[PDB]
Amino acid sequence: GTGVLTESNKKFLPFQQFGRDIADTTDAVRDPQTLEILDITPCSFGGVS
Amino acid sequence: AYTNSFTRGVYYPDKVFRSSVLHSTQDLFLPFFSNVTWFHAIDNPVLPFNDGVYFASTEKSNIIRGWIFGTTLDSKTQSLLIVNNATNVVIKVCEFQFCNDPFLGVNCTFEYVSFKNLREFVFKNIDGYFKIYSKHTPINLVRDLPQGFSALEPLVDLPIGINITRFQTLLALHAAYYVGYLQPRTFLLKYNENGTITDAVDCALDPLSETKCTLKSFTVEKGIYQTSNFRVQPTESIVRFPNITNLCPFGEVFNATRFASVYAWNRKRISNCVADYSVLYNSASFSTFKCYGVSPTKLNDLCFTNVYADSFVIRGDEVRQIAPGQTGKIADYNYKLPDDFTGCVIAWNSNNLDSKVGGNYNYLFRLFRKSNLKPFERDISTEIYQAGSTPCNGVEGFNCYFPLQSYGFQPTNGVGYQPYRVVVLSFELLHAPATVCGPKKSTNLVKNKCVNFNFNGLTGTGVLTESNKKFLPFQQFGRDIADTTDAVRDPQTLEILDITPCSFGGVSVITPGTNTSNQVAVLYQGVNCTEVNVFQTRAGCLIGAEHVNNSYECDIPIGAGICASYQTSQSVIAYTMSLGAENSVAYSNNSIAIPTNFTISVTTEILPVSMTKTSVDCTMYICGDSTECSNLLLQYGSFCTQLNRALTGIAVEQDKNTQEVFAQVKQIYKTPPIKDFGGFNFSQILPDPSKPSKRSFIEDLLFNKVTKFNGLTVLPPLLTDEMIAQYTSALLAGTITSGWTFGAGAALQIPFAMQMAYRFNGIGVTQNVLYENQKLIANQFNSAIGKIQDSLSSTASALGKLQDVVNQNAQALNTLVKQLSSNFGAISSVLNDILSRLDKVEAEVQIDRLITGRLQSLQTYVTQQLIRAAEIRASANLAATKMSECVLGQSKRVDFCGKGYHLMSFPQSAPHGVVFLHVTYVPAQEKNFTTAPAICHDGKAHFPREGVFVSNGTHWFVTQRNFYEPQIITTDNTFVSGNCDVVIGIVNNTVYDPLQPELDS
Amino acid sequence: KFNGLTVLPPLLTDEMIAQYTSALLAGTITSGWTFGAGAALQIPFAMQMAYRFNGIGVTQNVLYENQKLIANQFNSAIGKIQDSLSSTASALGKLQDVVNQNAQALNTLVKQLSSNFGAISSVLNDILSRLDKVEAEVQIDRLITGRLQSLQTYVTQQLIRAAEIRASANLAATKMSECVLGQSKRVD
Amino acid sequence: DSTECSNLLLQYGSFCTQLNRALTGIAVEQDKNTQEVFAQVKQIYKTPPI
Amino acid sequence: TMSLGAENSVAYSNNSIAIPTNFTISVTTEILPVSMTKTSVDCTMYICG
Ligand SMILES: *[C@@H]1O[C@H](CO)[C@@H](O)[C@H](O)[C@H]1NC(C)=O
Ligand SMILES: *[C@@H]1O[C@H](CO)[C@@H](O)[C@H](O)[C@H]1NC(C)=O
Ligand SMILES: *[C@@H]1O[C@H](CO)[C@@H](O)[C@H](O)[C@H]1NC(C)=O
Ligand SMILES: *[C@@H]1O[C@H](CO)[C@@H](O)[C@H](O)[C@H]1NC(C)=O
Ligand SMILES: *[C@@H]1O[C@H](CO)[C@@H](O)[C@H](O)[C@H]1NC(C)=O
Ligand SMILES: *[C@@H]1O[C@H](CO)[C@@H](O)[C@H](O)[C@H]1NC(C)=O
Ligand SMILES: *[C@@H]1O[C@H](CO)[C@@H](O)[C@H](O)[C@H]1NC(C)=O
Ligand SMILES: *[C@@H]1O[C@H](CO)[C@@H](O)[C@H](O)[C@H]1NC(C)=O
Ligand SMILES: *[C@@H]1O[C@H](CO)[C@@H](O)[C@H](O)[C@H]1NC(C)=O
Ligand SMILES: *[C@@H]1O[C@H](CO)[C@@H](O)[C@H](O)[C@H]1NC(C)=O
Repeated sequence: GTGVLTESNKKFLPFQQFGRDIADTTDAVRDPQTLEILDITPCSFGGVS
Repeated sequence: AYTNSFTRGVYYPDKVFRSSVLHSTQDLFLPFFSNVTWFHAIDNPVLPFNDGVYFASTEKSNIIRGWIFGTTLDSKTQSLLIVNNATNVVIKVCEFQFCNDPFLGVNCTFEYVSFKNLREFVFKNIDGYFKIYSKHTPINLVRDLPQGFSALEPLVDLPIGINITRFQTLLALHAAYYVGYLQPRTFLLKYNENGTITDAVDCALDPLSETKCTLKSFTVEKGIYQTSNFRVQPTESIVRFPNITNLCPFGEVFNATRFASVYAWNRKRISNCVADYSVLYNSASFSTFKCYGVSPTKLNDLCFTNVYADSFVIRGDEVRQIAPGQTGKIADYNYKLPDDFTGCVIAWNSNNLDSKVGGNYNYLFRLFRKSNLKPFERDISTEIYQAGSTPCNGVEGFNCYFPLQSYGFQPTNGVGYQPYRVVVLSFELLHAPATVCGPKKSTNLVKNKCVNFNFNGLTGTGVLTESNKKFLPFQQFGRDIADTTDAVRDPQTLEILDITPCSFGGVSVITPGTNTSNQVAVLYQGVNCTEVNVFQTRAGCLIGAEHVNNSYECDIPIGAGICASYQTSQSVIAYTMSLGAENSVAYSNNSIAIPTNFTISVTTEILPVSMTKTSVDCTMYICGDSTECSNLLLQYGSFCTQLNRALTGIAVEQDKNTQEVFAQVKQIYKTPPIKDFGGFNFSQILPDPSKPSKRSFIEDLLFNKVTKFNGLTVLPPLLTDEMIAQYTSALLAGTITSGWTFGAGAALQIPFAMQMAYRFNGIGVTQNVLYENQKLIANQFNSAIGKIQDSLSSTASALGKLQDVVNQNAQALNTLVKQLSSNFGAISSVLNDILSRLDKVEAEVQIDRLITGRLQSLQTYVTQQLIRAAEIRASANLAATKMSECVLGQSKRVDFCGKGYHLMSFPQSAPHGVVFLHVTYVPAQEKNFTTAPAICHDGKAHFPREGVFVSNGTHWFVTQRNFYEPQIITTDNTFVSGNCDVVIGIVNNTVYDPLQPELDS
Repeated sequence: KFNGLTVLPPLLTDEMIAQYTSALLAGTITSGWTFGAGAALQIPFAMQMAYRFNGIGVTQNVLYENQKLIANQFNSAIGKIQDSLSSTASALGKLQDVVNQNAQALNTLVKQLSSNFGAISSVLNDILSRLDKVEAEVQIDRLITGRLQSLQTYVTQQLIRAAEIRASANLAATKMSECVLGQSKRVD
Repeated sequence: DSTECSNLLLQYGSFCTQLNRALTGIAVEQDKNTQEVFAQVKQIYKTPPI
Repeated sequence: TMSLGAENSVAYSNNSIAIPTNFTISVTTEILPVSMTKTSVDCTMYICG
């Protein structure tokens, strides 16, 4: 993927690997080595009008 | 013993955090309010497990310590055993037998290690993954499971492969426990702010739970909600064919030794006999059975009028030509299948039968002809063929040949030059009756009941019925306008049947809103009750409602004049709807009613105007930054540039819709420091300084009650919500301080009490009826504004049309977004997943299924958004016409500017729309009076200039049509015409003369 | 109408529609425009018509003076409606057109179940009863793609037609409000 | 009324449910059309004996 | 940042009115499209050429 990775506050339960927004899209993730809980803010974009 | 499961035993379906959201899935879920079997710390029987188990024990001191699982628990196959001690979990798989009915004391192919308290678990195996979910809580009721909801968290998830349909629990020996069973069910899950499940819905419990799941919601509003179609099942299945005498000649066709050439093929007939085609298609006698448009298993399901064994020898290389679409010397000049051939061909190596030492030449093929033969044709001439210009004169040479050849079949040729036998099954498979059929002999014939059927190979499902549809002696089917089957005739008995269609209609749930009740009723649209409390109506069968002999006004509309509501001991009644009360109007040739007092209503109307602008960047949405899809999407030409053009034309017309509605005012007018408006309290509808945006107070109630990244972009409006509010402020400030004059020119100020008197003349109620009631009318307007504030504060359901439009657009996008998860027949629905799986041609096919699907989905979205934009534009042209005619004007168009005779409207901005406060006059104190079309005087007929003649019962007056101001009838509120004799229904008053009291002075 | 094409009844039965057209008509007759703007205020029918003469700038005495004539002209015109309806196909063009269009759209939707869309047969059961597994499912996916594209075409055509019938129902709701419940000043 | 086709049709997502929503929206709108045309009246007024 | 047109304090009071002494007979032009080129793309000859 491509986007703005960040640390995040979202309260992942100890078995949870990923997190999602309302419309079923990846929105937060876990680091596999360190178990850091991360946002995925989207890659910034738009029209060149 | 047995007791309730309640709403409990619910667990996290997948390892994905979600929050503040009502997610849903099919899974094994515990059916709400199913039984649980109850047990005591005394006994551990072996129990069923079904698809999955909800288990719990209640202890102060932990007596349950483990479980044993499998289909049988027999230790003949490996059985799973598990032990839990709250600090740890232990897992074992075994066949080496312990105690035969076990407890825990106070070929073993796998092992692993990690009343006061209710210790809860859910156990399931799916796809070989055995999963434990768990929870713990204090409880107060000793005897039964609790009634407050909780959700269960995973302890174990292992691909052990041991599937389960029984279990036995393990007691600690030298308290109680319970068991309920999961079922494959759709369910709804209330994930809270902290990613925790806090409530659930069992979609398959009851009609209200089917409604809750249809709406993906825990609250449900009062209404009728469609759910699945009631497809009435066929009760039985029918087979009919003619019967027949012989058994098929397959030994004489296939075990007999003889065979022939392909230019001069042989034939034998399969007819007049029962068959089993597996005697051919499972036979060891053959090397191959080529079926085209057919699988050979079907030959015993089919039935045939005849089959012909069109049979010949060719060499093993040339068998390739015996297929549809092929050409070459056998298919060209000897024997041919049709290029649309549906049926089969038997082939085998016949070197064991047809070869001879020195090479056999007695089986032959044609080498040349002027043109190819037709399918199934034969041709036997032997004269020398010519293609060279120098003639052949009875001998071979350069481009001169004898027209037949043969292969020289030695018993030791290479396989391509060995003989092969071929039998083409030339079918006579028809709508005509069979003379050959498999094991499927006839059933009985079933009537006036919906059934599956087969007659001679015509098949379907329906209600077979006897009918007067008399076929001519050769006719065998009957059909209607659209070529649907309508009648048939039986093959054994020549009797006539009508195939009446089987039964279906949408099961629809009638409910009061969940906060008032959970009692419910169920419509079956048009279905007959004999196929389904139960009750019948013209719109179909109606379960669970109370049929009422009275008739209320409608509430939830059911269909064909039936409505339903929640009323008394309370019940969901259903009734023949009163279309209101049957008011027999107190009419006669002299009866009038003239109203003696009014009210002023302030009926709120709401209009959508500008749905949320979007652009969907057609490449980013369809392709997800793929280079591969960025290329493939070019194949479709200017497809994306026209979808992006369509959405841009929609988006520009939203700015246009908002400009056409709100920007009808050429200056931002603003209201004065002093609010000297003669009683009308606008401080609720005019701007509020006490906010970051200068909305009015009522606009701020409106803005409270009305409620992204996948290449979708929600582009801003051109006018900000504060600019839209500056326009509704300018509109409203003009509307208050200048009346209608600001639409037709420069705003001309006028005092609002005087504007309201203009608004009275525009309803034909003379404007003294305002001012001579001015404070009362101001209090009716102010009180109606109070009712509006109270309504909008209490009744979030009041702004139906805008919240509907916001929900339509949010549902349209939730469709377009969740369609990104749909496969459309691709390997995956995620495109960077496709491209991290796949490469080159292999990717490009699957990417093109997603391009086709996402393009069709984006086109469907764009097409419905174009039609919806045409609806919103009709509503915005309507709202721009209510802005021109009701705000910038006063409309004479009946019921255009709200019910009653409209006085004026105020725009209030609202999210993606507008609100009009239609102030209207409504008469409210009716009375009976005597009337006449005209009044006689000096033998002259008189008619009123404005209004109607009236009498209380003894004295004669005239009044405006809409308010009883009885005035003495005079030569200046009347006009003469002609004389009394012509005038059917005239009456004999005297009209007064306003010069007479001056003549008499 | 029988391949899952369920026709659903109107909420109001034809009898209830007749009770509403009767209420509208009995209101109109006995009370005029008043029943739209309140409760029905009764007024004699000759007088309810003298209101209607003022709403076209004809001074209302012209009605009461020509009352018997105007009644016979209305009755004779009602007889001509009966005779027009007792003869002429082009009397009710628009409704027999709408019934025929809905029936044509449905007959198209049903005969499209007889169209191949490039599949080996149009009868779904033929594929299911001669092809096994993935090859059958590919031919079925051609039939789904074609029937789904034809159902999308039907529903799209019915959305565009519902926008036309809604433009006509909004026109008839407007003619009910302005012509029956009122008297429209709007030319033609 | 068949199993294989019904499960292949799922792959297309909310086409079916938005087609049933479109036809339901058309169908409810035909009652709304009929209600907004004819039900412009609160009481079933009815005529005199004479 | 855009103008919405000139801001104006309307000269309001319970006794203030404005009346126009003169007019302009604005011959406004409104253009409404009514038809379009009557295409009939024969699907047969277009799709199969
Ligand atoms: C449910 O409990 C009742 C006793 O209340 C019992 O008769 C019935 O057989 C039980 N059914 C199931 C499926 O557990
Ligand atoms: C639970 O079992 C483990 C061994 O699997 C043991 O180490 C642990 O001490 C036990 N805990 C208790 C409370 O007995
Ligand atoms: C142990 O299990 C295997 C199958 O995993 C089976 O073949 C074998 O017969 C079993 N051992 C005995 C002693 O039967
Ligand atoms: C959510 O977690 C916070 C602490 O992070 C806690 O204060 C709050 O009470 C929790 N709310 C719920 C509903 O779980
Ligand atoms: C065969 O069909 C005839 C009618 O065509 C019927 O009379 C006869 O009983 C049938 N025989 C059997 C065994 O079904
Ligand atoms: C639901 O009922 C409670 C009282 O039982 C009430 O406080 C609440 O306002 C109601 N809400 C709705 C939407 O009916
Ligand atoms: C339902 O079927 C019965 C016969 O089974 C019939 O008498 C009844 O008329 C049917 N219902 C309707 C609404 O016609
Ligand atoms: C309706 O009421 C009458 C008596 O008032 C009774 O004869 C009739 O059977 C009732 N019908 C139903 C369906 O309740
Ligand atoms: C009007 O008079 C008639 C006289 O028969 C009576 O039936 C009716 O109830 C009266 N209506 C009112 C509103 O007074
Ligand atoms: C008015 O109607 C009554 C009967 O309802 C009748 O007696 C009377 O003659 C009628 N008026 C005229 C002018 O004929």
